[PDB]
Amino acid sequence: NANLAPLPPHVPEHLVFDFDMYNPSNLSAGVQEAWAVLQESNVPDLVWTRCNGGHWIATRGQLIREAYEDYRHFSSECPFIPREAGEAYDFIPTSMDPPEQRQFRALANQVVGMPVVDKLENRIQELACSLIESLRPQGQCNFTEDYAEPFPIRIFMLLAGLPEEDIPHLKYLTDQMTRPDGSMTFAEAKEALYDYLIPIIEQRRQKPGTDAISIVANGQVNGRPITSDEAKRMCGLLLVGGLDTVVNFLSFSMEFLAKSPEHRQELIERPERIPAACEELLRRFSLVADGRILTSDYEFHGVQLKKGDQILLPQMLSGLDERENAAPMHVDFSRQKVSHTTFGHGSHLCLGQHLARREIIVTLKEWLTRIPDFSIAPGAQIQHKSGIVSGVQALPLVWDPATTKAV
Ligand code: HEM
Ligand SMILES: O=C(CCCC[C@@H]1SC[C@@H]2NC(=O)N[C@@H]21)NCCCCCCNC(=O)[C@]12C[C@H]3C[C@H](C[C@H](C3)C1)C2
Ligand SMILES: [K+]
Repeated sequence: NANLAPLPPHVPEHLVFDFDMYNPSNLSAGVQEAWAVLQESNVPDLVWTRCNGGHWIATRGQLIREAYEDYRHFSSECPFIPREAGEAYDFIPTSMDPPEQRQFRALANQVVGMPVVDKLENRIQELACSLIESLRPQGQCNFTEDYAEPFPIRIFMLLAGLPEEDIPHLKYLTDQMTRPDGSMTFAEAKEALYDYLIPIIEQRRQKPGTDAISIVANGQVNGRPITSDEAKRMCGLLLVGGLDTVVNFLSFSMEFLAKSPEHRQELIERPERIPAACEELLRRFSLVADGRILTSDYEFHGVQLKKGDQILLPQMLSGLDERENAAPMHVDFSRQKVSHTTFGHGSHLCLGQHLARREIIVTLKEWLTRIPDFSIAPGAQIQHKSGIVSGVQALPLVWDPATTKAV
């Protein structure tokens, strides 16, 4: 038993492609590369894999977008593979469908959407600068550990009005959930995280301030007050949603720049291209793959899907699709129409996308200004990991500090 689930009778054999989203066979060549094997010409647009309990995978942008739009057939009630993890998952609004999702989404948007971002730009700037300056004269760092991890969690603490001293504890709680070693069930990891949040929400419903947790926990949904349980489930997501996505995305980006002096030089000589370069990086190193559960039997693009079937709808694949972007594996900061679904698509389109772009942009601007020349540490083989949010296990970087400048 290679732990492949028995093929359900409604699934025709010609659609079977046993891709393992947690351990894809081509991983050492890069995680995007490993997933992009689903886009080779003999692979159908929609396939069934017997790995991880058995589930569909939409392999092309067209189908990915369509399924993300159609929440009536493709429900977020069970958004993760394997089924047991999807079933346990209760974060808001990511575990809900419209119409109920819409009210909770509007509340979340108050704490992370556009006007909040335009406002936070300078605390973001300060944080990046102080982290980079602490590393600069060392001539080395573990980028994932020393910059990518501390950065988003500190921004979240700021949004949420949580004290600095809580960072290590909260880092520990979130790592438990998002990088499981198998010592804990997903529901157990969630519970530990909730145990931290339960008291703070209680406190802030009694005595609200103007932080994100206070806005959320005292908000109105469908014309009534939000429950303490709902507030907890939203805060959980606002905490985690901006963590591993940003940590891992920044690591993919920095790994690419470390290996590409010419792309570094382009952005050094033309810093105005940094916003467009962020978008082209978001496409090439897209990293999320969640999904949906069928609400009923449904024929979708010629394939019979059954009520209860899970479907993986990898956000990462759309922008890598040759049918969406010519020469997809190639990074071109002057690509003219960069299409991707890196932030998702449809009713759940990332609410933190504006904050995420500021984090990436500030990072690239501030890093390249201080440390224009860096490389992968000699002889290091960069290891990737695949999953719901794919990523980089560690990123040792080296530079000559004489080539750097303190601003
Ligand atoms: C590179 C960074 C990021 C990526 C790639 C990303 C990706 C995504 C994706 C793909 C979804 C949709 C999931 C689905 O349809 O099931 C999503 C939703 C969400 N994201 Fe992000 N995200 C990022 C950063 C952030 C940040 C910094 C925050 C701030 C807390 C955040 C907050 C949220 C929230 C609240 C939702 C749920 C929206 C809803 O369900 O209506 N994200 N994100
Ligand atoms: O629950 C999981 C998956 C289980 C991984 C273990 C598998 S099972 C068999 C196999 N063998 C092994 O040794 N291991 C594997 N952890 C993954 C992390 C769960 C993260 C939950 C929190 N994140 C979120 O809610 C999200 C929601 C949404 C927006 C953001 C990006 C993405 C979409 C995830 C944040
Ligand atoms: K669920």
